[PDB]
Amino acid sequence: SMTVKLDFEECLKDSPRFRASIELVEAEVSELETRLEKLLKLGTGLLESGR
Amino acid sequence: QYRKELGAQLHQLVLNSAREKRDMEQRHVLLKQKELGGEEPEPSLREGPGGLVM
Amino acid sequence: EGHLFKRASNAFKTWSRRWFTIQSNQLVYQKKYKDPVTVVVDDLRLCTVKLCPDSERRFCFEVVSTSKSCLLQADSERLLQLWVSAVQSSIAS
Repeated sequence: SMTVKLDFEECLKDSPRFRASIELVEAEVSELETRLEKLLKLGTGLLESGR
Repeated sequence: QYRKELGAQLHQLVLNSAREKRDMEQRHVLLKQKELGGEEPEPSLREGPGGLVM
Repeated sequence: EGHLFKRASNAFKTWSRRWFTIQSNQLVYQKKYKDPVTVVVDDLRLCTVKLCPDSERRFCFEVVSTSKSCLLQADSERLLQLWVSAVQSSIAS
């Protein structure tokens, strides 16, 4: 996947390093939310199971 | 021991991120102030005329 | 005043050599010969200076200031210590 700390040089010249980093950060955001929201229903389920 | 050593590190990280993002907001500010430019950016050739990557 | 290596603002973050000046509690970089300069850190009295012993990269330092940071890389262990000491006297101004 893409490199960390994405700085302004690449952004303002419309580089392919930017062009691929923006491709991959959005796909990371869809994975992340799904796993957080799964971790959220599973931590819900854990309290229900504890209770 | 790990709860503390992870914790002391996370509070230095947050103060470090605060500062790094302060530093990044002010530089973000600066580009928009006076030096952003309106002309099209230039394709950058590399690997001389026989690879000529552009 | 002198040559240093820095990282670009492109998406790959590719390294590049520019000529840097420390003057009046400021660090600027020159963008062409005989043309206005651009500021790299707003003030040096508000900077800290990283001697980076656990980094992979060789002869590098990092200058971190309130509004702005910059990684930089020099050509010798002499030049690291001399650019780190110049910023460090500057941080005491």
